Amino acid sequence: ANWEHLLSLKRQGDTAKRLRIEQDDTRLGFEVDYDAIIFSAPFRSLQDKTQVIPDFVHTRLTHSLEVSVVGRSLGRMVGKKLLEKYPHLEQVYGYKFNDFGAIVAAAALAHDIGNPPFGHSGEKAIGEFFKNGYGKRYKDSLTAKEYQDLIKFEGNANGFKVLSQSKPGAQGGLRLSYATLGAFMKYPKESLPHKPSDHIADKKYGFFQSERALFEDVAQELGLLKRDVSWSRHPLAYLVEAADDICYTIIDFEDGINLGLIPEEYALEYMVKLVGQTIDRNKYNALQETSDRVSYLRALAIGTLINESVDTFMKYEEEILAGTFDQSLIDKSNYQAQITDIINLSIERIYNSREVIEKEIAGYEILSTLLEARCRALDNNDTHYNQLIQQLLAPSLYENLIQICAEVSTMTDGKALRNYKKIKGL
Amino acid sequence: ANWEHLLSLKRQGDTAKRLRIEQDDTRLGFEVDYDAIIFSAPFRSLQDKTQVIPLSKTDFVHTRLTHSLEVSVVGRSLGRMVGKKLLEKYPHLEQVYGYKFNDFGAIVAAAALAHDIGNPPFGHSGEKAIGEFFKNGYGKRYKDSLTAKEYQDLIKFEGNANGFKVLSQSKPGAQGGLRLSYATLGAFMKYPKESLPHKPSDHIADKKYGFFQSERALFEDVAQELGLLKRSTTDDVSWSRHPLAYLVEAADDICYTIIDFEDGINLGLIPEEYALEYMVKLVGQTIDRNKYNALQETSDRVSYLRALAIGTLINESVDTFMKYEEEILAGTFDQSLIDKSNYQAQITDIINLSIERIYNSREVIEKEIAGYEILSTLLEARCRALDNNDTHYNQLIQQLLAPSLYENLIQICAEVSTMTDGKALRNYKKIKGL
Ligand SMILES: [Mn+2]
Ligand SMILES: [Mn+2]
Repeated sequence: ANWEHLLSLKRQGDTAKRLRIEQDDTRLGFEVDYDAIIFSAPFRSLQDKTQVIPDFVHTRLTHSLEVSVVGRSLGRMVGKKLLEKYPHLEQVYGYKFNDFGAIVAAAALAHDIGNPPFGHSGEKAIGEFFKNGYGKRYKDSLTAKEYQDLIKFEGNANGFKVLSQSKPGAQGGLRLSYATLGAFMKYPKESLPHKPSDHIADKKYGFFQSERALFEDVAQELGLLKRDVSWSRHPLAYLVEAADDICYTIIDFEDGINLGLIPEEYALEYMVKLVGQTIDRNKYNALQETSDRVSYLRALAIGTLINESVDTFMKYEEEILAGTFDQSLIDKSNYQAQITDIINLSIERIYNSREVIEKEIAGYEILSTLLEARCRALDNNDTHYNQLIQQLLAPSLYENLIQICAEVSTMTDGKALRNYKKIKGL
Repeated sequence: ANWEHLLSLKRQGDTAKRLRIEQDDTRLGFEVDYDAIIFSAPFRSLQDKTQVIPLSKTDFVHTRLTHSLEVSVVGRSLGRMVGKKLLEKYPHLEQVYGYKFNDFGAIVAAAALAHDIGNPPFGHSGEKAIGEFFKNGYGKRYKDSLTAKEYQDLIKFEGNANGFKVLSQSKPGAQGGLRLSYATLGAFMKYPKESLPHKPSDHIADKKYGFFQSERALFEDVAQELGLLKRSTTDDVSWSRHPLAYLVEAADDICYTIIDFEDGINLGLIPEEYALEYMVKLVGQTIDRNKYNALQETSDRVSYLRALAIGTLINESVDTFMKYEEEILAGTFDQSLIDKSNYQAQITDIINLSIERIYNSREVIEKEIAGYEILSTLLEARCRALDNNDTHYNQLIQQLLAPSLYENLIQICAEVSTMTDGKALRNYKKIKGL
């Protein structure tokens, strides 16, 4: 793989090559990508979507904003070192270290843009609707991969659809740079085969059958290595994933302490190695509020993990470029012991808290209900009832079903509740 | 002081003495007292009243009823064990007069069952809402038409004193209220004094007062029959506590100390990580740690800890009572039984943890703030209606809430205090349009 091709400024439908040395740096293609996401309706809808808990708790937007800030640091630092490793990238082709930060930042900002309401239970509720719910009727009218798209409905693949979806008057969706689309794709494979290896890149899939032709174009332009289609990941996708990993590990922990779900004493206990070399003890002892102490620990822990993740990337750079790196960056951390205890305590005290369990069980019913109304109106567009269902909710069979799943996933948590209540009369 | 008189079976209005030796043991006056409380409307209303944590439907929280049940079971056990040792010390009590050890358990059980029956809703904010209403609120108006003690009853309104009123209030067709035995009324009365003088000492019996001016004549009859020792020779009357009142108090101390902690752990207000650190001295010699470690639910681990600690404190309290029995009988004991505990420091640590994690939790603070407005509102509407009973709105307030000036104000306070948490909030909500 060549870094010159991985940093493609191509946008969908382009008929001519876009050279980095010819860009107006006030309107750098990569930085425009960030701006286009910020102003888009799917990104705005993350305002009203839940990260884990439904006081102050992170939403998907605040989470995605934090991931994109950590991603920008990761990208800037790795970029600076990539340019010194391969000076021809700057001296011949005109790349600057802020381009790498721009690509990671925009990819990170978009990384959860396709996730449904109710988080990852929402994804499972949609897949369950097709595996065992009303949606099972379509199994024999779908290909294996079309049906696998639905029963393993994947927010990452839905995000790729959201970003690139064509409609009349808007070909190519947000029309992001191919480099940014590359850095977004952390599972560059279709739904089948299911987990062909133990690599994190094979854990899920990254695009629906409906988007396969589009990612084939992205991968061709980027020069991704071929690995049923799948490719070795764009190197920058490891930094997006690292940023995301860092944020939800540390920030969910912080949230759980401030919510009273995790006793505060665990904070220093699990984070002391992560902050020991950089913490100002006099500052820490002077801070009077739990929230101020835990936010200080979090800033230090995140900075420690950013630095290590940059070093892990550079150490394994050629292995990532050859598609032979077998782990995530955070899997290689020296703090893996502490990261594990943090995640396990978060799972115990937050993810399995009664209120989270209750919301996730309720979301199953809410999404199963909205999906069944949509599919029934699709099957019988004739009855009076199904004509009203269409005015209320939606004013090839595979393409109809994948669009039904996509539209349900654009719904905020609140809006999913209201439309569900009306269908049931509440 | 004499135990024969302290164990009086007299009921209010008795024209002839009731000898213990002539009682039917299947209808023992002290055990009839317990049953009369169980079936009384005031005790039933405790079912719908918060003890400390606001009630919910998502979790079990102790109500005033469940708390009072637990205190009477702990008190019955204290009275039984203290009774047997008292009958062994004064065997004339059984061999001549016919007292049995279960008599003492019955007196303490009944007084304990009733000990919180007069408390206003929403906790001690309820009491201070009532007090401040007459100190500086609308109630200030009446100060000059009231004696210093009548007024003190209002500005320092006390649920213990309202409990005594509740238990003995005379109404048409029902003179003497529940008509409990004087022994039970003596065990109930932990502050045997009027509202003034205010805290004349550091003794726990002088921290508050135990009866309103409207009940003074009744408690004078009670203290005379029991032979309680005088603690004042002025026109401000006061008496040494009935010895069994020390056992009611200890049962109460034991239950809210250990059981508030238990509730705080089960509700997640106190981290479970603290359970063994705070209980280890109370349970260390009797706990079966293998059994504790085999229990798989938090609520089971903490109920095991609670039952061990309560057992520990019951035995110790029985021993403390008997070691200080003559001082208590002479009215010279100056503290509570629990104050003398060898676990005093651990009890204090548990109580402070509960204050920090439960009483200062947001929900308990929110409730006390809400209570202050709900009760102040109800008191304002009752008292305005009392002053101008002619207006149409005040006739409605009378129909909604209540279908001598002091006797009216003390009755309004008693009626507001015996409202359940829900009825008070509903009436508040309607007075304010919701
Ligand atoms: Mn994320
Ligand atoms: Mn009590």
